[PDB]
Amino acid sequence: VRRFDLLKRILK
Repeated sequence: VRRFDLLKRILK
């Protein structure tokens, strides 16, 4: 819920 690509963002 607006989540899990946003940890595929923390690796960037």
